[PDB]
Amino acid sequence: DITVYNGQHKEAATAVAKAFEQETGIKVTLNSGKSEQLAGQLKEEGDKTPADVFYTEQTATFADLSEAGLLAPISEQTIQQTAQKGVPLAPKKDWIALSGRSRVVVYDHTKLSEKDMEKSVLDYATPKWKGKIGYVSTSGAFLEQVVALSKMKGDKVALNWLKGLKENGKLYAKNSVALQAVENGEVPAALINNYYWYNLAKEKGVENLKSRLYFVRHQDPGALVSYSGAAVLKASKNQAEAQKFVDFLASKKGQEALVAARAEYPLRADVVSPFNLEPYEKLEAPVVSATTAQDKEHAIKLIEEAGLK
Repeated sequence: DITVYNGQHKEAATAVAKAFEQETGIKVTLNSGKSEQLAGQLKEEGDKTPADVFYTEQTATFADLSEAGLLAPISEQTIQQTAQKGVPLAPKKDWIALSGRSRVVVYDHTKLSEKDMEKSVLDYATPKWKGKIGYVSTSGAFLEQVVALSKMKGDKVALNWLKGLKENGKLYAKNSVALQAVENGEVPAALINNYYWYNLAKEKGVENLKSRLYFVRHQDPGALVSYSGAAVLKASKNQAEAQKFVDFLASKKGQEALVAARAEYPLRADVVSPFNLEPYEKLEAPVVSATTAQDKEHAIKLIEEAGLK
């Protein structure tokens, strides 16, 4: 039996855990919490941790653990299973990316069409969109978006974009509330993450939604994909089983379990999501370095500068 420090959505974690048991008979115990916290805890615990595996919604959390020397190597064959172009690879082969979540532009198709959409996420923060583009400043993925902007285009640009949002956009407290606002016709477009819409579409059927999604693509900063992944603790005293779970997560069957439970993009290229997501490769996601603590700190400041929050 193994213990998984889980920083991923409970349903996602539950679904893969169950499916693993069903296939192997090995029982999975989940310890759920926030990725950063768990990451902190693993460092503190060190060689004395109870965890065998760390399963997280953000692969960036692994850089630290890797450098601290806390992670075990994983099979190159397994790593290969999800190594599509643009997918981040652990330089030390001690973690693996499994699935992704994407920024998207959701819009009321009864009011806008694809011809009204912009070529870059940058263009939504302009006077053409005054009072017509919803955003969520307190969202974790918004912050990632800001990091990516600075990284890709510079702080000036990043800062200018936030400024444009303050002046022209409509602030919503949550992604779910922004999506509703679009659906209720309060605002015609919103910057959110893919999965909320896919969920709604499942629940209610596309035919009954006013909203549609628009993917910027072209390696635009607004085409940002955030990656989920896993790693085996070098302190694990249950290597074989722990490795087996990681291998399972990258297999067709583990990828199939995950996708049915959460609208994330599978990284294997032979798995089809039931939420009707497009293939990963069609997203044309930019390649951006992992976000660090300092990156986050830096983004918060820009946010602050712009009078946001």
